[PDB]
Amino acid sequence: DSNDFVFLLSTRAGGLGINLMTADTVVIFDSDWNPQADLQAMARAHRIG
DNA sequence: GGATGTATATATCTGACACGTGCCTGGAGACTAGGAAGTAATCCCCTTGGCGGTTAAAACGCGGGGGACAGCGCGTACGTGCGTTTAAGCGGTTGCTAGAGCTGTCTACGACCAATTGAGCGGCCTCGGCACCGGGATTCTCCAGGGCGGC
Repeated sequence: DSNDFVFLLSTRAGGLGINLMTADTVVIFDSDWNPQADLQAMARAHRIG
């Protein structure tokens, strides 16, 4: 029953344990030097199931 | 009618300008060597913007009492003024010596350059001491047998 539409992150925060199941689109506003940080950022929403 | 106040003219004093001279120090011209600017490479420290977790320091609030400050009294010690003394200030004597300045001579001492080598910096191997692991000696807790009591 969430009225939230957009969820903002700093890219390197939260660790690997953030579940962001309900979201669908990921906007990388600023790219990282390390591509694994952006891969983890995309995998916040691209989880199993 | 006599003497006093005031204006203009002339001689003298004094700071400033220019002339003269020495001399010595700064400027002009030429040559040379090296100090510093520039270049390339390598490596380590600093910058900016973040994240995560610990934790002790910082912040905030509140009660209370110690200390800052104000007021008052008092007595003493310092200011003030005057008369007296005294020593500072100035001018002066009289010689000798210290010291600045200048000139002159010379000699020992320090700059400079080439060759050498031995003391300073870095790494490597070893010892002194501290620590990890295995074995022997000493002391503590426990399980079972013997004897006694009850129905």
